[PDB]
Amino acid sequence: GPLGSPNSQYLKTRILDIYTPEQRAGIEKSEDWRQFSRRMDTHFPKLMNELDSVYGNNEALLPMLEMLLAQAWQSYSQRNSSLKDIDIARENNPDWILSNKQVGGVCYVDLFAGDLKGLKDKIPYFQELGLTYLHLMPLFKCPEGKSDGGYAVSSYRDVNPALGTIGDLREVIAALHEAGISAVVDFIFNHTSNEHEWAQRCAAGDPLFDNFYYIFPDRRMPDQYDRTLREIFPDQHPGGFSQLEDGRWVWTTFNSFQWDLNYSNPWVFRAMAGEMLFLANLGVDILRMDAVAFIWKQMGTSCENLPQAHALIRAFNAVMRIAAPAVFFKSEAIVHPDQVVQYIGQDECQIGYNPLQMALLWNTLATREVNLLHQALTYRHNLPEHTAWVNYVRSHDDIGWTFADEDAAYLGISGYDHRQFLNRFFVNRFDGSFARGVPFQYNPSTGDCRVSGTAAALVGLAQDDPHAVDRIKLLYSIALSTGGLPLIYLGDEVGTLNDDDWSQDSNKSDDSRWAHRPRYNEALYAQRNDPSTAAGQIYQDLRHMIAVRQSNPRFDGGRLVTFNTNNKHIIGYIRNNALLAFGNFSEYPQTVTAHTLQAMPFKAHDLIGGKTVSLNQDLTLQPYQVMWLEIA
Ligand SMILES: O=C(CO)[C@@H](O[C@H]1O[C@H](CO)[C@@H](O)[C@H](O)[C@H]1O)[C@H](O)[C@H](O)CO
Ligand SMILES: OC[C@H]1O[C@](O)(CO)[C@@H](O[C@H]2O[C@H](CO)[C@@H](O)[C@H](O)[C@H]2O)[C@@H]1O
Repeated sequence: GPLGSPNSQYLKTRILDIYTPEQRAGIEKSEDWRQFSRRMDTHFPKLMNELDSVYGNNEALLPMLEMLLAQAWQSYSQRNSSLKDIDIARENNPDWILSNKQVGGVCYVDLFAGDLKGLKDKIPYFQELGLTYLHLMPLFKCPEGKSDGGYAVSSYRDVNPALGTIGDLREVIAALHEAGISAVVDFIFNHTSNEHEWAQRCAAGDPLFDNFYYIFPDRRMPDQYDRTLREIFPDQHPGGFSQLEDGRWVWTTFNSFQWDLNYSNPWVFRAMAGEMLFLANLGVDILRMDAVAFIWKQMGTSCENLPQAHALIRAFNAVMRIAAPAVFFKSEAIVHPDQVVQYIGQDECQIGYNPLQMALLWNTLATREVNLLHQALTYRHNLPEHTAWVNYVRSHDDIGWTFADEDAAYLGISGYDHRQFLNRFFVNRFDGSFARGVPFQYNPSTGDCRVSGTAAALVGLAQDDPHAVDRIKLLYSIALSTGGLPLIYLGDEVGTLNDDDWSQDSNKSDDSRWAHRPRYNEALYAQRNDPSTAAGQIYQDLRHMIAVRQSNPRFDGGRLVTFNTNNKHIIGYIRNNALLAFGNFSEYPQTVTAHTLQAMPFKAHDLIGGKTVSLNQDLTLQPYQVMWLEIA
C-alpha cells in the first residue's frame, strides 16, 4: 500500500515498543531478533496478502495482525535453541520430506502403548522398524464417552489425563528427536468440541467470543445451506447443523458435539494461530491439518475447498515461516482428486495424504485390474517442487472411494456402479470376496458408503486366506516405492485383525471405524521374528522393503514414470530411471513379455527376492509378487 500503510518494518518497530529503550537496544542486537526480522521481511508480504484476500478492509484485521505478530515474536523468543537449529536446517533443506530415508508410522497412544510413558518405552521398537516419523493420534482433553476418538477437542493445551501430562508429552517429543524420529500431531483447526471453553462462552453470549462459531436462530439458513452440503456422518444427523437445547442451530459438519469454528472472524484465525505456535514450541515437526476443506463457508456452494480456505492455510504457513520454520503441514483432504492436490504447495501444505493412490490400491485388489491405478500414477502422481505425498495403505478412518468419476469415464467405468461393487466386495457381500470389512455411513439418499476394517481383515487374513500375507506386502510395496513419504498404520506390520469388541461398546457401537482401531496385539508382536507365522512374514517382508527404500538412493524424491506392462493385472513404474517396480494384482501367475521388456537390460537384480532376473525373455510373476528391479 501507499506511504503510511502496514509493512514488515512498521510492524516490527511496534513489536519492539513493549521494551524499555535500554531493553530495546539489546533485543535489536540479538541473534533471535535478527532471525525473526529477516523472516518477517521475507514472509510477511505473503501473510498480509493472504489475509487481505480473505478479510479485505475488515476493521479487526490490522489490530488482529499486530496482536498475532507480537505473539509470534514472544513465541520465537521462547522457542528452545535445539528447535531453532531444526528451523535453520529445514529452511536450508525444503526437500527433507522427499528423502527416501523417511518412513512414517501412526498409532493411538492409548491403544498402542497405554499412555505417553508407555509410548516412550516403545521408541526402541520404532527404531527397530526404521521409522523416522511418528504420528500420535489426538492427545488433548476431549469429552468423556464420545469424542470422535479424540477429534472433539475440549482443550488444545491440556493433555488427556488418561495419557499423561504436558510434561510427559514434552519428554516423548525430545525422546523421539533423540532417536531420529520427527513428532507429528493433529491440528484440529476446523472445529472444537461443544465443551470447549470458547464454545460454551460463545453460546452463552459472552462478547469476547462473539461469532467464534456459526449459530442461527432457527432452520431458515440451515435449510438453505443444506441444499448444497455433503453429509459426512449421515448416521449422526442430516445436513450440516445440529440443534442446541435452547432451540438455536449450530454448524456441525461432523458429530453434533463438534462445532465448526468461524474463520470469517479474524479473531478466530488469531486464536488458532496462537494454538499453532504453542504446538510448534513443543517441538512438533509436522501438523496434520485436520478437515482443511471445510474452513470456509459460503451459501449456495458446497462449503468445501473454497478459495478462502486455501488462503487461510497459506496465512498459517507464513506464520510458521516467520516464527517456527521447522514446522511443516500435512493436508488431510479426502475429496475429489482435482481438489486434493490444490492444498499441496510449498507455501500451503508441503505434504498431503494421497487418498487416490490408497483407494485405488484397494480397488485393484478387488478388480485385479490396474487400469485406474495406472491412470492415477501416470497423470496425478507428480507434484510441484518442494512438496510430497504421504502414501498410505490404511488409516484410523474408513476407506472412501475417492477416485474421479471423469477419470473413470475415460476408461469406460461408471463411478456410481463401480463404488456399489467396491462397497459390496469389501464388506463380504460379493461372491468369492476375500475381504472382511464392515460398512461405514451407508447413506440411503445418495448410495454412498465407506468401508471399515484393518488391512489384514480386508485382504483375507482373518480366515487365513493363503494370499493374505502377500497382498499386504504388495500394497505396502507401492506406498513404500512410488515416491513420497510412506505411512504405516502401526499394527499392520504384524497382521493385526479387527477389534470385534467395538460393536457392543455403547460409546463406539454407532461408529464402525472402531473395528480397525485394535489394541497392540502382544501375541502377534511376539511372533514378528518367526518366519513361519503370518506376523513374522508380514513384519520381515515390510522391514526388508523399508531397509531397501531407506538405503537405496534410486528411491529418492517424489517423481515416477509409469511403464506399460501390456498385462492388465500388472502395475509397472520407474523411479529415477533406475528402479523398475512390477506388482502383480492377480491371484494367478501373470506375465510381462520379452517383447514388452526389449528396452531393458538383459539381467537385473530384484531387490525384493534378491535374485538376478532375466529380462530378455518372458517374466512370470507369482500371484501378488512384487519385483523391484535395478535397471541402472
Ligand atoms: O471424515 C472426514 C471427511 O470425510 C474428516 O476426517 C477427519 O476429521 C473428522 C472430524 O475431526 C474425524 O472424524 C476423522 O477421524 C479425521 O480424520 C476429514 O477431515 C476428511 O476426511 C478430509 O476431507
Ligand atoms: O513398442 C513395442 C514394445 O517395445 C517397447 O517400446 C520397448 O522398446 C515396449 O514399451 C515398454 O518399454 C518402454 C521403454 O522402457 C516403456 O516406456 C513402455 O512404457 C513399455 O511398455 C513396447 O511394448
